[PDB]
Amino acid sequence: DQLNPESADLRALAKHLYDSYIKSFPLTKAKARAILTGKTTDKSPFVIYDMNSLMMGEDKIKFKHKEVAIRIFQGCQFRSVEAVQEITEYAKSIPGFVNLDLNDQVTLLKYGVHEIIYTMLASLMNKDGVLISEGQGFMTREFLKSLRKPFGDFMEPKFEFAVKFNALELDDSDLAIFIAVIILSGDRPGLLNVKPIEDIQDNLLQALELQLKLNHPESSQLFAKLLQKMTDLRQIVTEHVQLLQVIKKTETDMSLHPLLQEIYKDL
Ligand SMILES: CCO[C@@H](Cc1ccc(OCCn2c(C)ccc2-c2ccc(SC)cc2)cc1)C(=O)O
Repeated sequence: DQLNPESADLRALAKHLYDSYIKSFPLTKAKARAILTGKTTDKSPFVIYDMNSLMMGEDKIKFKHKEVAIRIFQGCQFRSVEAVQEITEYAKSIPGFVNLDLNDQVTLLKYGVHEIIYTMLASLMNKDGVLISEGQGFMTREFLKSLRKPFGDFMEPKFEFAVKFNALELDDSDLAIFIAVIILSGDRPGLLNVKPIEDIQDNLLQALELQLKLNHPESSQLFAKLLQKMTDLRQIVTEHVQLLQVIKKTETDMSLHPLLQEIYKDL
């Protein structure tokens, strides 16, 4: 750790990513945690904890998307497609990203967006449930587990991931760099020019390590633990696609949103 022009550049990169992240993502972790504790001055979210409150909340909240379990399943797909858009806008602000070959930009987003979705879902989760509709609702973990087979399973691994990930106590300034690192992964299948991606990622990794050393004086293991989480996330994505296939095997009339079908196609 020294104050030299390289470290000043790395702090400027971290600040740029934070400022962009705040612009691209409506509900930050900082705001989400204030809502979850009730410390916000905003109105409380509507809590969905059973079938009755699900129906009352659908009448209260403007959801942009059958029976209950299918409606929730579809609402998650619609949120996912929205999130793809937000993450794409964020990726355009990562220095160097839009100068990569446009096919590599697309490949990096295809293989990275779900890892980012699950990372940022953790910001909205506690032990009891998840904030939905940019904080207007809160849907409980046990209500999700109560949905009829084969729909009662798919959020559980995401809550399990979140409980452990949230224990690391990252803030938005940390997360903005972490999710840039994930997007700039040079080992995604089918990339045309790996070296320029790795060069960007190495710089982001340096910015992340410096940020974590400055921002978390009471951990020295945090960077290594975050590299571990990046591997965990790929397992969560794969397991989710497998879950979706199982659902399709028995609910053959289910269909994924066409954009998710393309992302999952060669995945
Ligand atoms: C099954 C598809 O899974 C997806 C991956 C996936 C899984 C869960 C998920 O939570 C989203 C929960 N949320 C948020 C954070 C805002 C609005 C909703 C919401 C509001 C209302 C409802 S229904 C009243 C549902 C959701 C987002 C993406 C994929 O494979 O791309």
